[PDB]
Amino acid sequence: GANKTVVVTTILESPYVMMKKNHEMLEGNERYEGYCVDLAAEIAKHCGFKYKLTIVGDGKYGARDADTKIWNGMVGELVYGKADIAIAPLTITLVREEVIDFSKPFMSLGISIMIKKGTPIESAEDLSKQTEIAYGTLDSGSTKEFFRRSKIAVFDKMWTYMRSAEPSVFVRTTAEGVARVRKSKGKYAYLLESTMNEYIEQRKPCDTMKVGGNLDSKGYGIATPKGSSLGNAVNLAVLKLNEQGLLDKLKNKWWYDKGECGS
Amino acid sequence: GANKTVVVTTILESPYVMMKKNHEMLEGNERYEGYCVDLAAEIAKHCGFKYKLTIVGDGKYGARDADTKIWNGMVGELVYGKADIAIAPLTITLVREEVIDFSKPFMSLGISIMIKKGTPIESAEDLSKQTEIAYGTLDSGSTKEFFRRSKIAVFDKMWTYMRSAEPSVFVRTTAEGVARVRKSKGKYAYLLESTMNEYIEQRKPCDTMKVGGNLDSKGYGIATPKGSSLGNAVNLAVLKLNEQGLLDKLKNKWWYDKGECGS
Ligand SMILES: N[C@@H](CCC(=O)O)C(=O)O
Ligand SMILES: N[C@@H](CCC(=O)O)C(=O)O
Repeated sequence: GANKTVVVTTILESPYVMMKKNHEMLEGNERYEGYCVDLAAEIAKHCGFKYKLTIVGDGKYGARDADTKIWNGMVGELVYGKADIAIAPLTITLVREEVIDFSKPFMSLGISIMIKKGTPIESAEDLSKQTEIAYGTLDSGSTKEFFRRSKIAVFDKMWTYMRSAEPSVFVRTTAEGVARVRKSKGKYAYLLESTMNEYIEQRKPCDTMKVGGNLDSKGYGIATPKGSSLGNAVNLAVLKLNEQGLLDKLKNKWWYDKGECGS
Repeated sequence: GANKTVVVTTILESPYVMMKKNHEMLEGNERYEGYCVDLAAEIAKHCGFKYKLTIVGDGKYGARDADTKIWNGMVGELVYGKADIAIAPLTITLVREEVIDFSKPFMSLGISIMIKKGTPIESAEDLSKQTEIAYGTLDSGSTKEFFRRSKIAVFDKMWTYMRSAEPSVFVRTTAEGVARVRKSKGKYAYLLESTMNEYIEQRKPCDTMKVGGNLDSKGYGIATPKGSSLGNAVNLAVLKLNEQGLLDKLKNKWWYDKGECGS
């Protein structure tokens, strides 16, 4: 077939994809900036394709409903043919690998705890052993599924609390979770990936921090629908970019070089 | 085809695969113990195959000669049909992915510096800026190739020194590198993966340590020849084991639970 513009699905999640300050006066890919915007340009160059960035319609990463077996989020967009590739902080997981393909990781990470400074919590075990401080995760993502599935004693205890907590402890976006931490006087802690936690630590008003070790070790990958003609070349491109130090340069650029909480 | 015993290639590298104390009175897979021996048993169970562990004939991880284009080590055993799968601390890299397939990572790691305690070095930049302390890497592995290929200023400077150093700074096995660190009075430092560095820190006589941050971020994967009927199921198995916490349990078991340098 003739070369065709590749539809990239991605998600508005800082600092992966953000609206440029002057985005109103801009069009197409130029509306956006961030780690994954930089990454997409590199991947496309190396794989020889043109592309259009599109923000996922429902603003979700992607989960499958247990009853209907229907997928949402970026995973759904790939599964149902609405996008050709996902270039986003999308976690490589078993249930996703059953339906789509992933490159080798472009970033390594694990689940972690965000607190408002001063909150007397230093571990997941700490959270599990008390009830004064509420805690939750993002909806329709891999962190929620981690807790739902885990048989580890501490993590299952946390799930049991989170699933039946009222008012709901789950949030629709990472930014909503961060806002909740900031305004809840230390009575809400947020479970999120170390990458996002470390970024938010670097942002004003510098009132949050990561505590504890990571709960797991996993990775983000570039995802393609099964049968895509792009998967092999994308995988090799990710590995090249990692080996040439480009991925590390992009992390430093978006996380630390312009961190707002000092040197 | 009828089910057939799967030939697993692996490498004698502590604590991944080690000879059991009483190995002389034992046969087959029972001769060996370690992280990758435990991992192989889990992978085989989940994928429904029987298997034979075999130690790589030439004792190497695997590199390709630039002139002949011939592969050695475990990669060679897969490429030439001498083994069906590699279950070992084998780094996922571009040149390897061009010829064999890898599961998603079962362990995350990066290149790091091992010193004898007291050596006045705290970073790769430190090594690069002096000449009193020699330093090197393992032959025929991914760390050597990292330095050979890197255009990062510090790393290229290190390569330039290492490639022409006399007497040779390269070693045939990790154990040889560790021994060299221990007996060289602080005048040899060793570049090796953080996983192996962290293990050796935990072993008597407790005279080495890791210094500096990791130089990169990468992963070990289970490797299969292209065209193998095992690749998909192995990949899904690795992800399941990671998500169920089994991989982390195995790391703790072999690295820390019986560390010899205290709590
Ligand atoms: N990276 C996650 C979203 C963030 C989270 O779940 O913490 C995913 O791919 O679902
Ligand atoms: N894991 C490496 C061997 C160790 C090293 O090169 O430091 C490889 O797969 O080649």
